Amino acid sequence: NAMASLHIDDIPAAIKAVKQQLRQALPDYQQVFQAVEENIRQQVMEIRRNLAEGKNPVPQLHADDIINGKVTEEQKAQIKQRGCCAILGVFPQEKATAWNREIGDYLDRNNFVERLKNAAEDNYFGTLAASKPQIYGIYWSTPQVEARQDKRMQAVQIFLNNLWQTESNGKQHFDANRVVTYADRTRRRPPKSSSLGLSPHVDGGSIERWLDENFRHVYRHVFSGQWQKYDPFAAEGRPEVREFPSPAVCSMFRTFQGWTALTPQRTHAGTLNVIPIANAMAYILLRALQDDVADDDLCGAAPGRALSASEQWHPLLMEAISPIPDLEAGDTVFWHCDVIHSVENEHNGEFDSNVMYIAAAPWCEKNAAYLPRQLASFIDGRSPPDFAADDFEVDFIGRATIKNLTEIGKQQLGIT
Amino acid sequence: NAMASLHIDDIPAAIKAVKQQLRQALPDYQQVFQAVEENIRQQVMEIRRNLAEGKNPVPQLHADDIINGKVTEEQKAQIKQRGCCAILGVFPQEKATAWNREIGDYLDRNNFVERLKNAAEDNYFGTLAASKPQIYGIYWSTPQVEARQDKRMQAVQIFLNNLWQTESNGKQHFDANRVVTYADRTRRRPPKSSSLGLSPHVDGGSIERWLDENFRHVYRHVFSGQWQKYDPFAAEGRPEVREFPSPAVCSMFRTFQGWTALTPQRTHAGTLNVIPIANAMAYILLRALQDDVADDDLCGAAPGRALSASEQWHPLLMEAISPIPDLEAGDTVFWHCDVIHSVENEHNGEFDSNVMYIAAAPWCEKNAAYLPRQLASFIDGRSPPDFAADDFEVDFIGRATIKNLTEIGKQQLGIT
Repeated sequence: NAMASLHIDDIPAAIKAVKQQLRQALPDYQQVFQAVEENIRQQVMEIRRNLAEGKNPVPQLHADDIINGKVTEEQKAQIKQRGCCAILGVFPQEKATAWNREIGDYLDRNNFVERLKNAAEDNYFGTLAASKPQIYGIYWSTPQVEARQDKRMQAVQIFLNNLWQTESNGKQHFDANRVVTYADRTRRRPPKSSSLGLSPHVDGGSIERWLDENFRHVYRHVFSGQWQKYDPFAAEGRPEVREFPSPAVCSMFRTFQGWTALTPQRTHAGTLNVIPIANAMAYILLRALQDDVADDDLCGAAPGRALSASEQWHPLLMEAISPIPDLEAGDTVFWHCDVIHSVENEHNGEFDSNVMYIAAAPWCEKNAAYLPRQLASFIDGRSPPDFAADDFEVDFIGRATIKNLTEIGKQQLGIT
Repeated sequence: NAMASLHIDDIPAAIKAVKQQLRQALPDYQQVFQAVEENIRQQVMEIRRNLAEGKNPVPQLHADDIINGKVTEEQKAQIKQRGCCAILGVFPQEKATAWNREIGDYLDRNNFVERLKNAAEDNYFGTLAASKPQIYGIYWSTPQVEARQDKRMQAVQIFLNNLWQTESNGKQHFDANRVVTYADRTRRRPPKSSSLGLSPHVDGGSIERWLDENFRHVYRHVFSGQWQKYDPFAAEGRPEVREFPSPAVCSMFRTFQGWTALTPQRTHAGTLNVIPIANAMAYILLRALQDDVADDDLCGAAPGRALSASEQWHPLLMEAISPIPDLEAGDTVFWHCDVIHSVENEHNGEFDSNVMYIAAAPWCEKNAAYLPRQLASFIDGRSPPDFAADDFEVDFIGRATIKNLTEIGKQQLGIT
């Protein structure tokens, strides 16, 4: 709400006032930063050493091993330190491959490209926002609806949500054993194509991480100097954070963002890059408080945009950028909501690199509040409320409906 | 319009695409920047030398000398190089001093402070946005209305607008001999108070100066490399520039922003700082294209905010920051719409430092289009449409009306 009432042109003054308060509460902000920096440097060295050894620094598990409860305590600790995980064989390869063809048909038959070109204005900006598109405002294809409700996928999301410390001061901040569905888009990157994608960033808020008292509570051990107590997997306070209202706001708390692979994923073939450092955010928060940063500036952090990590202000973090592991169709990869990530710039592969966005979102009040309005958009075939009201699929042939839904899918979408 | 249709979360991709195009059109962007840099360095050295000699680098003229047409060609050239001018004795000191008392009474009697506190939410942000205020959402006091329509002030604005090259390719881009009124606020800075004010900045657009083809036309000689042909006082294209819709947008083209002093102004007493380099913008535009700037970044330029010049990206420009000359009540100071400026941080003076915002806005179609809707707000006592709809003075005792207006004031406000 406080964020909801702050004008976009009052932000620089907001930042100036709040930065003074944080430097005053944490007078040794420099020494704390240097201590945090050393902890980060040690994670970076280890990641670079993994890469140099030919090991991918992103942890990998088999869905079967999750389902059968064979994941060891050391593996869970590794995932929590790296803040990410690739999970293989969630779906059979045959199914995912068919899913890929089906989404393609779905787009082909309903003339998506032609519709996108029409929905764009004659601006330079509009027009190849509407040609060679890579992210598709497509939400209700049967493969998306089937993928979200699958039992294996549910077990994997429950596993991941249980990595969090969900209980604090007598209160359950979310139910890790209960999954709700967050409908999202699908991406299809052609070989040899350029990238529109954002540079290394984190979704879920930018300036607000400093300006909002609720975000600052999530990060209380960072701003008080007790950085060793900061825990990225502590749930407390995260479903309560306030964001500047914008198209970048997600209505749901997601513990992990996720990709489900519809095609093989390879390095240098349009795959995902991450910085696998779960507590990188502490470095970023503290970085913006140093003396070499202007008073009304937070290292470029800006309204209505994902928080960016740059070579300019965070060259240490950039040293730890890594491609995700190779994936086959039916594999997945997940990353903590605070993990820095980025689509790689170039795709020199032979075929389209295609994925569905499918996150892990646990049951909680915040997330429960979004379900009814999301359900309405599903019922209508409209774009969900967190997205541009393109509403492409209202009249699409073969759009998925309530009748494609299992009982799991029904409960995850808030149909009782 | 193109700017009007660009989403706030599509900007980083917009910047990435446009920066590639500009570096490709200007492949020697580095060498051009270094040549521009040298030209700037020479203006900075001269300004610092002025300051070291105890001369203020902001040109000064007497209103009488303007009115009697005694300003020399060298003085006009100096104003055009420095991009600013202090103009003394526009109003008699006695009048301006009374004006100051009258605005004070006007605020006192109508309980402005108490009203502001009520119009603010119970946020940390809201509350001393509403106490110890420095900028007052006050538009229609009789001193403001009288000051805007004064004959001496009109002559001074016509003088300044005639400094511009108003004619190009058969077309008059604005009528320098015809003034229209732009109603604005009033500022009152108490001694020993902190500053909310923005760091060194330029109003009238930020990212759009690179992203909008119309802005890029104003700056065509910069982006083509022919920087020596760039002329800050060329009118062509400026009334056609497109801005990202925000509370920072001014509906009128102003050739100069301006302050009218209601109290004495002194250095270290809450006065104005400027960087008196009219073509500083060329350095700023080119700076953002260098190899040390990230692909989707324009040295911090951001939507809905004045363009900032920083120690971080423009330390050369910061070396040339200067206080405006000392002013008495009734004096004025004006600066080119592209001139970097900034309220000084500290006020160690003995009394309130108070000014009225009164710009120079020439007649042209763009400006003529705003007059009717501005007139409506004047008629109602509402906040003008470019400002927050506070509407404080609707029921204020002593608000100015159409009956306070001379025939000049009537014509400047679009009453035939």
